Formats: sequence, structure tokens, C-alpha cells
Amino acid sequence: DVVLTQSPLSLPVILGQPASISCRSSQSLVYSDGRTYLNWFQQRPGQSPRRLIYKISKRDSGVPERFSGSGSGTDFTLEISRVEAEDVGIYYCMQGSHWPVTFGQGTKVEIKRTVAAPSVFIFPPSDEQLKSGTASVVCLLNNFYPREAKVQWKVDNALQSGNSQESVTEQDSKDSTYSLSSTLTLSKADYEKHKVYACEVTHQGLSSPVTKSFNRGEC
Amino acid sequence: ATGRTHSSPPRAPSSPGRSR
Amino acid sequence: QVQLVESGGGLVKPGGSLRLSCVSSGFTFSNYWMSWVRQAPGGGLEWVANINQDGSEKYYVDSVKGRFTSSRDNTKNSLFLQLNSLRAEDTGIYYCTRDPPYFDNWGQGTLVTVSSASTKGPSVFPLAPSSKSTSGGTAALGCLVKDYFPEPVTVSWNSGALTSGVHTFPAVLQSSGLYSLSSVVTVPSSSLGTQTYICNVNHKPSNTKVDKKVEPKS
Ligand SMILES: [Cl-]
Repeated sequence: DVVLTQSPLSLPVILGQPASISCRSSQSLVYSDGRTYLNWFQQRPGQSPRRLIYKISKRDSGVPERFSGSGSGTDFTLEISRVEAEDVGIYYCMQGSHWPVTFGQGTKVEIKRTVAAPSVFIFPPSDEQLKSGTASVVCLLNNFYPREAKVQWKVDNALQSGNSQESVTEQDSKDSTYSLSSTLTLSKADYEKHKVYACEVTHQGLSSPVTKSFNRGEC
Repeated sequence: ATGRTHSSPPRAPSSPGRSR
Repeated sequence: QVQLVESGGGLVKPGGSLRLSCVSSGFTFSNYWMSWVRQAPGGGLEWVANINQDGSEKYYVDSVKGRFTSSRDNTKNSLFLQLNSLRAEDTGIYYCTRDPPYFDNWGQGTLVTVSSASTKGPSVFPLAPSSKSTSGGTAALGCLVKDYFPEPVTVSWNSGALTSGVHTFPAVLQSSGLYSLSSVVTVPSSSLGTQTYICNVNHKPSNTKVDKKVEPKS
């Protein structure tokens, strides 16, 4: 097959700046009829691909004019003259000139913005869940930037490892921030055998680690 | 025309002729 | 306006079968080649199948030849994909698309899971808001949707009325082979007694539909 190589694979951009995606084909892309069938797609989280550019440089009807395609031979380029927040997501090039259709591996466009600090919340196990035999302690980091953040768990001030899973949202289409949850999972037994539950949070926006904690037994 | 007068996109694999 | 509406995806054992459906509207369906394109999880797009206007030409990517057959019914505006001998790597979102290689319009996707595990509905537990949310500040409240299989679950708040401030996280696979997510929402502390907060948790694989009220605990 043709191999389409995209670069950079992750493209951080200050809002309002130019941004450029490359697509290097391992082959020329001119079909026997003389035409180059190269497309660009944008894909937003949990959404189907939206066609931005077709035949190297033609823009579809919906598409703002800050998007443009160009190139020939084996290098092609997608080009966002003025990046906006809505433009975060994954962009794919796609060649159709040689069987079979192949996609690039996709470039993620992320916004570079000012450092914002995580608002931390902690939630105890619900009493409904304790009635079944498991305790989920949920620790929430809201609306922060950049993405990197460490959540440590402590039970009666003993550090925990191997019993918490993280989940992080995609970059917000409006304010360009992330959010992260950490869930600590324990048996009913162990949860009832301990008093103080804390999640410590380190992050650039935090001059010192924020800790939120509660005590079992309506705190 | 630098290529063919009307477009004819490949929607099927190529099937070369190797026989009489 | 061109619409491609897909259906038929779900959980199926290795070696089993499943039938994807695409129903279109807004255009002359019989004028177009149609095409299926799949997206492996956290993954790239892969072309899968082509089918000409009347069904007499059907082409498939190599990894699926002999296992998938496309079909279409032009009087019903309908395009199908019959999946057979499914493998672990056939997992992903399957997209209906119009007119390769232009691909100008895409269906909304339909998720296919190839797994031995069997369906299981979620549990919905309230994440109740901290008793010590600032006097005139922000309070966070939420919903833990736990131990379900397979994906997707959909979580809305107040039947779609509460919309800003909502964060539904990506599902996470636990060591028990089941999925779990939380959905949170930040709201004025002033309204915690005033406004009622219901999280609508839909999980169609198991036909689970839950409305859980999230309230200050005391
Ligand atoms: Cl058919």
C-alpha cells in the first residue's frame, strides 16, 4: 500500500498562530486518469471524521477559510492560518489515487495556553455502594493546564499504589483545559478499617501540593 | 487535458492482463 | 441534507457474526458507490469495503476477504455489512461513508466489540457534593457509572437541560474486565438545596436506563 507519513504527530499551537501539518507519501499520488485524490479529515472526540479538504486543495462547503490544502508529488500540507480553540482534535490525510485507500496515522492539534490550576474535589464512597461490598473513592481535578498532573492517594497517611486508575478528558473545545478523575478502589473491609482518605495533587499551577481529604463517617 | 478529459477514480483494484 | 444513520453494532464472541446497517436519506442513494471504514480503538482509520451502485461490484481489504460481505438495498436506502468469523482485531467503530475515494459524508459510527465476556448493566452511585463547598463558590457533584460491559454508556444531566460544566470521562477498563466512568458537573453552591440534579445513565447493550438523584448528604 501507499504509506502516508504525517508530521509532527502532536502539534501544540498558541491560539491565533499558524499551524502546518505535513503528509509525506511513499509514492506519487497521480492516478492513471491524471488526478490526485488526496483528502484531509478532522475528527473531534466521539465524532465521525469531517472532510475538510479534497483533491489536494479544494475546501468543502462547511469548512472555514483558515483551512487550506496544498502540495504535489509526495509532500502535501494542511495549513491552519489562524488556529482557534475549536480546531483541537485529530487530523488525517487520506490518499485515493492508488489501491487501496490509505490514511495517515493522524496528527493531534493541541492548544498552548496559560497555566491554569486544578480545582480538586474528593468524594467518599456512596453509602449505596458500601452496601454491595466495594468502596470507590473518587478524586476530581477540574479545568487545568497543562495536561501533566500527579495524583497520589493516602489512606491513614500511608501512600497507595496499584489500586487507582486515572481518566483524563480531551482538550476542551472552549477554554482549552483538561480534567482528570482518579478512582481509588478498595474492599468494603479495608475502607471500614481506615479513617482518613486523602488525594494529594501536584501540578505546575500549584505552588505547593493541594490535598483534599475526608474522614469516614460523614467526615 | 494534462490527464484524461473526465475523472475515473479507482474504486476497484487493478487487474492487469497477463494472457492472450 | 445528506444523512447516514448506522445501527447493528454490539458485543459478539470470537468467530461469531454481526450485521451492520446504514440507512441514508437526503440523496439519490442508487447514484453512489458506498464504502465502509473502521477505526480500531485509539487508532487510525482503515478502509474496509467498497460496493458499487447496484451491488454487482464488492471489494474488500485483505484482512477481511471471505469473512465480510457488503450488500445494499436501493429501494430501502440501505447499506449492510455482514461480519463473519470475527476476530479480536475486528474491534472498533465501523463507519458508513459515501462515494469513495471522496468520502464526503460519514455515518455517526457504530461500535463493534469482539469479546468472550458477556453483557452486564452498570451500577449508578451518586458522587455527593462535599459538605464544605464555599459559601458563594462552586460545588462539584457527579455520577459513578461502574462495572458495565460492553461500551457505550451515555450520561446526561437533567434530561439534557444541564449542559455546561459537565465532564463525562472516557470509560476505563478495570482489572475485572469491566468498564467504569464518572460524569461530573460544577454548579453554584447556592442552588444545591434549590435545584434538583438527576443524572440520566443510558446503557443500551443491557437495556439499562437509570435516573439517579444526587443530593447533599445528611
Ligand atoms: Cl447487494
